[PDB]
Amino acid sequence: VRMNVLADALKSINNAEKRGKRQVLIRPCSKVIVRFLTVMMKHGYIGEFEIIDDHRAGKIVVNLTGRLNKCGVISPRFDVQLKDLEKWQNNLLPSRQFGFIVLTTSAGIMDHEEARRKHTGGKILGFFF
Amino acid sequence: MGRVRTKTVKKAARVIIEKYYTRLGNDFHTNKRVCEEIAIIPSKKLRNKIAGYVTHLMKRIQRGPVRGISIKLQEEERERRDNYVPEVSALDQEIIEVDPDTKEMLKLLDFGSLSNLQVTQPTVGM
Amino acid sequence: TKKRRNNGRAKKGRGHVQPIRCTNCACCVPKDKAIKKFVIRNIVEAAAVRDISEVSVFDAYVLPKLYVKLHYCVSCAIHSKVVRNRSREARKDRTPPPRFRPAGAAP
Amino acid sequence: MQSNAGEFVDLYVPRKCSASNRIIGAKDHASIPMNVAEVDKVTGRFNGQSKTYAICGAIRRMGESDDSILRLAKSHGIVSQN
Amino acid sequence: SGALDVLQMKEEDVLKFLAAGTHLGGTNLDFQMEQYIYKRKSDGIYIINLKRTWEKLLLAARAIVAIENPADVSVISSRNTGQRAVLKFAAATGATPIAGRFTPGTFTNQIQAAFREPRLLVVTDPRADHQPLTEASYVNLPTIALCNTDSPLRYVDIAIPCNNKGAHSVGLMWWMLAREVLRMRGTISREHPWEVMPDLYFYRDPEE
Amino acid sequence: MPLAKDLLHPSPEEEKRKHKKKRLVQSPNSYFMDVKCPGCYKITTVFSHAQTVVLCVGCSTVLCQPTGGKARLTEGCSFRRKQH
RNA sequence: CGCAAGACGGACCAGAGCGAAAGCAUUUGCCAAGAAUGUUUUCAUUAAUCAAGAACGAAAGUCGGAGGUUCGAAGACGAUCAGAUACCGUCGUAGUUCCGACCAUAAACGAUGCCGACUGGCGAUGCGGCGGCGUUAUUCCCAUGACCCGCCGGGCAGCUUCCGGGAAACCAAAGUCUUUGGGUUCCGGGGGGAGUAUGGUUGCAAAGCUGAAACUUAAAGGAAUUGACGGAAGGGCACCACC
Repeated sequence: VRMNVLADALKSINNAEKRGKRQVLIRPCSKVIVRFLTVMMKHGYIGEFEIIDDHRAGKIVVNLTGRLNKCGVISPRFDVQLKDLEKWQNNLLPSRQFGFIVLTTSAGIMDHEEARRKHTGGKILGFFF
Repeated sequence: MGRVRTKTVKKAARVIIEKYYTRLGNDFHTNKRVCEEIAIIPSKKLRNKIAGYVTHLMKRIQRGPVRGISIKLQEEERERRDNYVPEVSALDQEIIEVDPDTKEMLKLLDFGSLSNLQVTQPTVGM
Repeated sequence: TKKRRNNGRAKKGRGHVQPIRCTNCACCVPKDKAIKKFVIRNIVEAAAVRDISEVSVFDAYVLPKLYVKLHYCVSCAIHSKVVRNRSREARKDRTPPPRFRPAGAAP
Repeated sequence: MQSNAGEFVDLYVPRKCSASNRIIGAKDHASIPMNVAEVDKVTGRFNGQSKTYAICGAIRRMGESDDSILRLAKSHGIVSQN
Repeated sequence: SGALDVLQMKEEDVLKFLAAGTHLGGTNLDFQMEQYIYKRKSDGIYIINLKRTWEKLLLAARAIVAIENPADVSVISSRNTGQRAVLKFAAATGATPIAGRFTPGTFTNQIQAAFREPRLLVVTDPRADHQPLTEASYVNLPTIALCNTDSPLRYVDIAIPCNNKGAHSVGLMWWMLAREVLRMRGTISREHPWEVMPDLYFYRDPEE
Repeated sequence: MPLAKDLLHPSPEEEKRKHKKKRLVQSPNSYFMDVKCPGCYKITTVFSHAQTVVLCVGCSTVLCQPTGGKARLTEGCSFRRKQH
């Protein structure tokens, strides 16, 4: 069955972009999917998206450009300690310079750059570049 | 059989014929003289074997175009033949007979045309 | 290294089927595996019908057939060239064929 | 690809597919674009002045290059009701 | 429209097309071709969109102009129905030729005696002419093509839907292309009609 | 799948061909009707697929029998859909 | 020609069905059961997968009966061979069959854990539903019915494909794996010693489960490639081959 819903949305995306696709319909969506789709959006990795309202759990249409090499999800959502964030981005990001680790902290779902600036930390959601 | 002409020979025959058709002939005796004029061939037996196969070709060419040989004269002949065109065949005769839908093909194409209806029955696969 | 994706001969959706006995070795092979060839032939044959038509009463008549559905295990059907090794490529063709229907003027 | 003092370094900036916005990179010679002529309006008279699209090896091997051209040609004309 | 007017449909042409029985289309659609399809006739057969067949053909024509050296657009057919057809196209527009047994190594392979470096290939059957379509994709050359409803879309950018089952459908479409390209960047002038009878394109064949 | 659809606005025809659960936003593919039988003049509302015998207001009549799917309405009967 | 016994359900019968798997083809009736579909029915998280425990589990074998037609693990025979305890012939055993208990294993192979999503074309076929001013079959029209064509689910599969995987053979799953992170369970760490010793456990028995070491040894092994070679198949060619 389903343990997580994010992992499906992310994968669906990745296969869309790999095909050469410019849109996807993910299902079923969640506040966390929105928040993650949103961080991606702010940065450029996707275009605009749209939450369609079935009387159920939702369905999202993402319009994607093609700046996206990969958006992954980290499971389980490990706790990170401010100097485990430095260790994570190195593990899974292309160059020190770019790509984001996106985690969930007490003060919001955020990319790790925003994390560093706020100076808060938490549990790791996923990534992209 | 036992005498199957080899490429060195067969090539020369295609060769000469390509650059020599209107010069060459039906008859062994003369091409053989011609090979002396138009080619330098080292032994007499080879030159004979060449003259001979190329004649077998000329005998064949002069009865129907042969699979891989072209000469200026044959090109001209095909060229002229490849003109034909009559009273012309479609007509098609007053009125096209349609299969309908093909009738509905014009009907919904904004197009007048001549007519006739005979298009019904389905319609098995295989 | 696996040779035929079909393994033996077509099962897929079973795990079992009753076995038949070769019509030559009296062997034993699953019915899914096993070369089968129908065999319909006249009671009389080639030459006979002419003496068979002349000697009989009846005005024509008009010949029964014997019908027999054969089964062979692999080794017999190979042995006797019912079927013959086909190249790594030719094996894939299920089809069947020849050019006329050999019935009197064939090989 | 800036350097220290806003300078432009390494050695080239590749063209990007007209359909997928993905780098044509650089030795993939199973890919090409397509210069469409501009017309001096009115009609005929090829006047330059290319309208051009580049399509990736990928799209083409996936049995697109064509349509992509059409989304491309109509969206920017010519081509209408495609 | 687009480029602005006259260039639109013309009954005169929609008449030659319907006459040549282009739009008739294959019973097997194929997925990448679905757009061309107007409607499915009863008793199985599909009606291609001549309007669409038209416009793409013009789009093709335009791509053939814009190549500067007309010789180096290669019109290609191994199919008989398209052999005199392409020979004619090559006569009118610059356009060098490749009929019959394409000959493998013609685009890849300098050494060869049919070595050609076209800047544009136009093919008549993507299934029959698969070799040229493959070789072309080894060396960055765009492709126009003859496609019925069930033709390979791989490595072909620009299709002009036809019928290619045959008759004059293959004749007319090559005709109209040459007619179109001579108009554009050529010198017909006055996307007015033909002194050339389209039959001149069209297959020959046998003799008793 | 040629890198071309508007997943958000798909066509009504190919939306209408798809499984009820596969529809863009889901929705059913079943309906209601009013049914007649001259002898009476009033009208019973009925569900397109039905399982139950449905009998009319008064007359022990019939008014379809069930099946694998849509109820088969019975002989001499009439039916407007229908609403919203 | 009849009749008895015991056995078994041929042809029809398929890259066809069902069943958790092992496995399952005569008719008909009763008994409960199982999936798919349809379903604007009902519940509101009931749920995924699993140490321990447990159900089933082809064959042989074992316990006691029935039964032994057929064929036949052993034996005795006739041939063959230099040897033949074999293959081959014959006689023929327990056994095959059936009932009530054991036993728990089969290249029990799809040699491929189970569950969920996503990524690709076409046509079959079992089945359900849906749609057609399509065919044919009827009555006075029907309700019928079987088909053709299309659509959608869920079966077993197939076919063709430089997506992608893999060492390749291959693989639409063995894909989405260095760009390594959906859930869970199990087993392996060179080859032999060894499924062996030893203790425990289960078994009437035969045996099954768990399972070492000492020592031994530098390759064991896989895949593809190519010859050589064949009492494998189509091939040829020559009086150093036959005719």
